[PDB]
Amino acid sequence: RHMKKILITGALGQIGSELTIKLRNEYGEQNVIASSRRVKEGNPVCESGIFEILDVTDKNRFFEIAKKYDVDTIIHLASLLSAVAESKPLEAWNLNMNGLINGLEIAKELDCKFFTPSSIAAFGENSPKNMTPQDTLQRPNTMYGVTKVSGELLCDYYHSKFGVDTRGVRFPGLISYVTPPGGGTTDYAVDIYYEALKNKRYKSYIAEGTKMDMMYMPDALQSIVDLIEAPADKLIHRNAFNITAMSFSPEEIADSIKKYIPDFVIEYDVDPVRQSIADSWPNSLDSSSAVKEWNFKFSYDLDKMTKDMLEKLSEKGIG
Amino acid sequence: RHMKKILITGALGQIGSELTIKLRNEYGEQNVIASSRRVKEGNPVCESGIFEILDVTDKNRFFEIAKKYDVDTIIHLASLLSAVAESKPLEAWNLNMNGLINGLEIAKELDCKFFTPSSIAAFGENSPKNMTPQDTLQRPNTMYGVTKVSGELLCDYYHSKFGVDTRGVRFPGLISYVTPPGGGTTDYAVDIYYEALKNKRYKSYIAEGTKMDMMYMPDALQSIVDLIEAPADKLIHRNAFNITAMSFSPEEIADSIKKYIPDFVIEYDVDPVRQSIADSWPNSLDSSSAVKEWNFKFSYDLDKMTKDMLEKLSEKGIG
Repeated sequence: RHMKKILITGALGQIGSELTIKLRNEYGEQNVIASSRRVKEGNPVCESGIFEILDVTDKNRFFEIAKKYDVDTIIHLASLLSAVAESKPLEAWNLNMNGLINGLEIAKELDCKFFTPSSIAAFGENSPKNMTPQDTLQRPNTMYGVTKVSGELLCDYYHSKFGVDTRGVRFPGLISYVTPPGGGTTDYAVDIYYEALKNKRYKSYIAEGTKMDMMYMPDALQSIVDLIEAPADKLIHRNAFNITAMSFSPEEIADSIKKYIPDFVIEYDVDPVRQSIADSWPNSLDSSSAVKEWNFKFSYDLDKMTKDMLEKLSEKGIG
Repeated sequence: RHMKKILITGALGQIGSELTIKLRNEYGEQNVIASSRRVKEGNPVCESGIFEILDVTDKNRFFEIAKKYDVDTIIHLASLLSAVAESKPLEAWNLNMNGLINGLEIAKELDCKFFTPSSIAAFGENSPKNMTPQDTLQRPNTMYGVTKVSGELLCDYYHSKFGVDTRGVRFPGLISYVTPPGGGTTDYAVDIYYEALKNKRYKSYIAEGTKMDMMYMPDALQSIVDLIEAPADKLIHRNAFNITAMSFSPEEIADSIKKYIPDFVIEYDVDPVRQSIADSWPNSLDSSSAVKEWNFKFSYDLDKMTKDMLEKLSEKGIG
């Protein structure tokens, strides 16, 4: 029921960067195998513990690395996300789907726990926009979204048909202090804290009053563990559970920011392509199934986050 | 609006066999190219006009044949279906998904019309059981179903994002005098007419009051043409349309047969495997977006079909 030996694919992405460190501290530097397509100069991960080059689209090599460390858990983060997927759609289909089916076939063969993250991106324009149910209409118009729905279906098939322990969460916008603003769809809520301690002024690429689910990275990382290790028998859903901690418009963060940096200002430009995608997406999701089935918890509201972000961005040296 | 030159993948399928023979008569033996992985001598398709051997998963050969006959319409029937798909789910994923992305990328390059059939098997337990809407939940437990939902999403992405003319329908169970029965889930509704004319006992593998959507082959084929040629501007949905002619249960065909062969009798010894898949499917769909958007219609009720089937199977001579 608990993880001993863990393989993370996509370990140098936003989530992997901070997850591999957490699980190292909690499960042992020698029991967490971080893996990626390519090294990144001075990522913390790469210079501290066990690390293995892995292209998840090679079943053979993926299987080699599972067997080499006798893993009981695979946290399959490898994928192309929103921005990159739209530009490179066939590359996103190949990585996101051949990577996944490879991992599932490995987990089928080895009796692994298999965690795949999904996204708000797995919801369409007609998906209900307010307390979006767990089970509902999933017709997204992005290639990333299509891969996440295709994957939810496939991960549930490996459980229903072969008994593989597959599970996952639909992450909203994540906010972290370790990973720098990457001009992605939801990254407005990270860059705002940078431009607050750096100038006293932020230029939003996202229209005022536009509401979105968000979660602070520590909340999200705990989701992954709480769910991987949850008792099997109370799981009605598996791939994947809505989770959320907050919804907010750019103007609501500002008000949380200014409660600690009173001179703070919010201008509004409007990238119409990212607004488009934010408008695709629900305003708020219903975590109930998550709460009922494995006791999804969380610690940071918009205030608690805002305080901790401005501490952790000063310690790192921005002001 | 009109099909000039037509490539048909999977042309020796159930749909394939009778569709090529129909589009030959209608559009000319020299404007329809039948294609399949493997030949059969038995097939009427193979001794009547143009036939290319084609493995749809080879993008290069698929492109070669498309270009060779300057084709404006591709009808992508190539796929593994519900039963075979459960035996070898990986072959099914490769053929149904790499086949289809290949055809979509071709259609993107050659500005073609891309018609791809879905089915009822694209619907779950969660899926409303009576008058299932066009836009509902799609969480199938079959590999075939996972392929048909991944498929619809992909086909719509190719239209929303690159303006490819992608369109399809969700086929109920289909009945035919041409393509022999046995194997598939809904085939009881063909085999029965064979045993009705041999002796006058059918033993069914489906339990006494299980409603299922069904359709007589000619309604189905006419559906494909009507939808391919329909005008684009009143299409709100594309991939793929709910369509149906009739819901019914062993009970009700039996009694329809007795109007013509009164002596008839139905024993019952159910297959768990298949019965499940039926119970996992809607009892009746809602055709009402088809009708509004491209004037869908059928013309065989349960009785009109039972007449036609019984003539046609005794012409081929059976008793």
